[PDB]
Amino acid sequence: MVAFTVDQMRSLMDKVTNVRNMSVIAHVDHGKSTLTDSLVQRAGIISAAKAGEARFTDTRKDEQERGITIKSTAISLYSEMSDEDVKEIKQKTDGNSFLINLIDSPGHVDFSSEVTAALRVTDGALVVVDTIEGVCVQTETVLRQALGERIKPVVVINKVDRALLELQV
Amino acid sequence: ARGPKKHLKRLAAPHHWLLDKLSGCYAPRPSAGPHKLRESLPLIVFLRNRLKYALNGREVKAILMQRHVKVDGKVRTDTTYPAGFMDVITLDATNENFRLVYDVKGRFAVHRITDEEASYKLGKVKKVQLGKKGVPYVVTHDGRTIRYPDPNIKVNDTVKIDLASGKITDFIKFDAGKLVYVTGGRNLGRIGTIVHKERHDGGFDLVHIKDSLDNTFVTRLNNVFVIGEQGKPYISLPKGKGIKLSIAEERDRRRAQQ
Amino acid sequence: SDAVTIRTRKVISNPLLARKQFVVDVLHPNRANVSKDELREKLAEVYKAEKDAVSVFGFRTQFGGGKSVGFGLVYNSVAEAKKFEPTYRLVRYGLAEKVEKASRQQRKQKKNRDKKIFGTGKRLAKKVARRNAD
Amino acid sequence: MKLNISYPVNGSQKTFEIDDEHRIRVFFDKRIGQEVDGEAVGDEFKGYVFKISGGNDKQGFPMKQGVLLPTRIKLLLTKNVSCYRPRRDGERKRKSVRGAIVGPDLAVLALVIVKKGEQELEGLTDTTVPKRLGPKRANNIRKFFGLSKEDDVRDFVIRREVTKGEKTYTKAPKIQRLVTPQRLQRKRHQRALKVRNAQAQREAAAEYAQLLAKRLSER
RNA sequence: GAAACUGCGAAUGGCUCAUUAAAUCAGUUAUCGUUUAUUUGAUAGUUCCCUACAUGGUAUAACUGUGGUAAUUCUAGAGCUAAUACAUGCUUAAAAUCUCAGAUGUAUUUAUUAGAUUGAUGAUUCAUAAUAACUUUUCGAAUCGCAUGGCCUUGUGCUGGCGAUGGUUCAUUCAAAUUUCUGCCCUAUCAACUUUCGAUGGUAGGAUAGUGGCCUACCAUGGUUUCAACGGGUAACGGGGAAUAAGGGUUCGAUUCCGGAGAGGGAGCCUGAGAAACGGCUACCA
Ligand SMILES: Nc1nc2c(ncn2[C@@H]2O[C@H](COP(=O)(O)OP(=O)(O)OP(=O)(O)O)[C@@H](O)[C@H]2O)c(=O)[nH]1
Ligand SMILES: [Mg+2]
Ligand SMILES: [Mg+2]
Ligand SMILES: [Mg+2]
Ligand SMILES: [Mg+2]
Ligand SMILES: [Mg+2]
Ligand SMILES: [Mg+2]
Ligand SMILES: [Mg+2]
Ligand SMILES: [Mg+2]
Ligand SMILES: [Mg+2]
Ligand SMILES: [Mg+2]
Ligand SMILES: [Mg+2]
Repeated sequence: MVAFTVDQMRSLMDKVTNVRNMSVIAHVDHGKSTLTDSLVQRAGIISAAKAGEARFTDTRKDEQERGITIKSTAISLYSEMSDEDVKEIKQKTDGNSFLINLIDSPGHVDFSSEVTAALRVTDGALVVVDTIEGVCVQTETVLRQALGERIKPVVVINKVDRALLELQV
Repeated sequence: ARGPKKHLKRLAAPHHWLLDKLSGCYAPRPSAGPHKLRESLPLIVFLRNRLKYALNGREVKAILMQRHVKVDGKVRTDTTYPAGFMDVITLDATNENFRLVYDVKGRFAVHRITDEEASYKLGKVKKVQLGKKGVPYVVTHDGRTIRYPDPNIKVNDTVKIDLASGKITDFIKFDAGKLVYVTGGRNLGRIGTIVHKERHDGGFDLVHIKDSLDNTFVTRLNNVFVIGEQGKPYISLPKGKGIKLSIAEERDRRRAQQ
Repeated sequence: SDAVTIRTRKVISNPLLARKQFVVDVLHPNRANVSKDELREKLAEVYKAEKDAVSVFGFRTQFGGGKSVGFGLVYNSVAEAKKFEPTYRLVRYGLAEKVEKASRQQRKQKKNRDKKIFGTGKRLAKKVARRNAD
Repeated sequence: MKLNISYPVNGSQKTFEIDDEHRIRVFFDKRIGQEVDGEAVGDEFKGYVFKISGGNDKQGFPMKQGVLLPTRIKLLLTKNVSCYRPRRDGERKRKSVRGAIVGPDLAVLALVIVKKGEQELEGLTDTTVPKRLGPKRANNIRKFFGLSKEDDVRDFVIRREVTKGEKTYTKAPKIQRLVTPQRLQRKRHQRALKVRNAQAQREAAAEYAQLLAKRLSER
């Protein structure tokens, strides 16, 4: 619970240049809610022991039992960083800490309306791409919607462990 | 129920305070003190509703906390202090003294008194009893206990307390023909003279009272209060002298101002 | 000028509050709702004291017009005026103005969050920051 | 495993995360108020005798110094006990406390040095924490300074220089039980009141008995 | 002036009407059968078997510092630190009488005496006093603000104000608890009920603050009842009151005031003057 409870977190939220309202988008089975799990573990909200399987953003009973995502659950996180690299930011900056407002979109094609809502409501997009499956149809669709909504993507290539332990490349 | 109550709901207050029905939900609960709950007058009511000095409770509290009000010779800064029958309220600003006595209808009328007579205050002998170590004492109606009293003082007598030393200067003995003042009941506020005292052992002692206009009414011994000798009151009587005129005569007196 | 006749009835002088209480009976033909400020000024002039120990309030305008009746206060001095006037009347008049405090609900939740923390904030904030930062 | 090691003489404390449970097992089956040999805890602890006083297990439960169990139990705690601060006068609450016998379930053990041996250790003896608050009451500060009664302790008292606003105004403790002319006046006033009441009441008794004799003379 | 300790309050208020049919409640009595914080007034020269010009840490909070836990108004260890917190502990002679030099204030408990025909009551073993004693020791300010004065061997002097708070007891006041008399809707398709496990009473004790089968031991065989006991039903909290109202009535009254009960259901209990408290705790059931 790094997580300045609500009050100091909102105090930083007042500084509206070191806040990021971003949404994570990917293909159906590209592993986005697990990456958000690993990101929210550092907020002290879920144990590390249970990060990759406690899909904290997947909140519905179905979302947890079937290992899928349907709705978009917003999670808001506190982030401390170093003085050195905040100088290496091409953005207005006041302070050395940040507030991230993350949206965990569904990957399935049947739930792209939640991705559209998240894009309309956010401004940065984290595009998760499995290294094995590469660029699939749903990642194409979500990146197309983000570019239609004028949202800058940043790409993370996932499942390198799978590529290393299964493909032996 | 589970403890002493600390609020006094309006419409449960004593009637003679003449409180407005629709000002609030509550009436000033008399704090614990000398006289009683029912037959006392809080300084809040006496200062705001009887004298119209204060506009509200904050101003009554300010009056009391600037040591202006002084009851029975002491400041009595409590906002709901139970000032009762014949209590002397001395106000230094607007230097004037009140004796809190029943009017003819039974309410505390606003009755100015002089300083030389306001030096003292009068008390009904509630009991006479020999205390510890063999020291006799007298308890008066106003909760005052006085040591070493005259051995001839019995129950239902009356004593004048100096109010500076709190000691007996002179006293009236309860006998037929003594000026007595009615301190309860339907006849509350009436002044007369004892003619007869029916005993009724075990029950309630009765007394028959014949007022100055020869009207005779009987009241229980508990609420009859001697104030001296006929035509010679040892206290300053109110403007009405406790006559209890019939409504027709009262209406005629009102109509005489025309 | 308009015959704005400010009658003052029922004058009770209570030096207990160092003050004079009365009823003001402003007769104002052909004009409505006489201004509280000009009531204050005229009463100060009539009672030979500054317009800081005179107060007027509670004005009901007579049905039909031409008359308004309220209550008036006259302190002997501005100091006791400031001590005895309620703060709302003082702020209306122009004396020490209103305190900018938060909403009652906020205040209540604020003290409710204080009700949890036992000592001063520093002894627990050190531990909280240390722990969260590892 | 963590250990809060404290060195009370001259004041100090700090924590050691110990691991390699082989070099933890000596701290097992040990009661509270028991001494341990530092050698088994480590060769850098040669000559350290530690008195164990409490600790916290995993899941944060404080341990009770007299339960004598290696498992945590629910106990109804009272005003004058550990592990419970009553939130209302007379309140008693049932809380789970850890037993007095220390085992692997303990997250952190609390231990105080009661003997120093070999080469000193960093942050317990090189550092020294001064006492936060000097004596305030007259006779406590007298006993602290080894003075006698008639030594006028006002002349020198513990004085802290808070150089805050470029004045360096110094604050010293207020003195309690100080012999004061005001306290002596209060004592004299109380004695005078008692004697005056006694004399006045005796005079009243005499004159009332005189009145009784006078009124009984009429027979 | 943070926090904290201390103190006080949180037992009021407010809500609701589930239980409850002689129960609550209304009017009327009693406490000569009890507890009472607070207020108001009065009241305590008696203690000591090398500190009183003022005692102990047997004390600690807050704060510093080391923390555990996911989390709670969670807390442990280490370092202090105070009091009207906790615990101790004298100075007041003088006046005075009994016992063989001591004791004689008050508080607790018992016994005896007085309490008259030297106080009160309608009435007492009452108030109260005295005597002989007994206390896992009660109180009899080791407390605080503001002013400083009078004397004088001019000292670190002796005396001395107004207040606050504390405190034993008594009275009073806010009260509380029991309590007398009479008065509740329908029902006999309820006529006998109660009493082994208290029912009615006697004695003794226990417990209570006090009375009392309230509980126990012994003992008696009682007590309520067609003037309706007991049982059953109430979509019954009681009353002040409300609607309609020639008179008489009929119906309603969960609900602005008073009284009672309860805080999902039962039970138990801490603290406190006051709670069987639930915006207190503990446990069982849901
Ligand atoms: N080998 C490997 N598997 C991964 C990795 N990340 C996720 N997975 C697996 O991929 C599955 C999908 O994970 P999710 O958290 O549901 O994320 P998602 O694929 O975006 O699913 P949706 O949110 O429903 O779209 C999980 O069961 C993981 O086991 C990875 O980095 N390496
Ligand atoms: Mg997911
Ligand atoms: Mg799947
Ligand atoms: Mg009652
Ligand atoms: Mg019902
Ligand atoms: Mg009703
Ligand atoms: Mg109902
Ligand atoms: Mg009610
Ligand atoms: Mg209740
Ligand atoms: Mg409910
Ligand atoms: Mg309860
Ligand atoms: Mg409640």
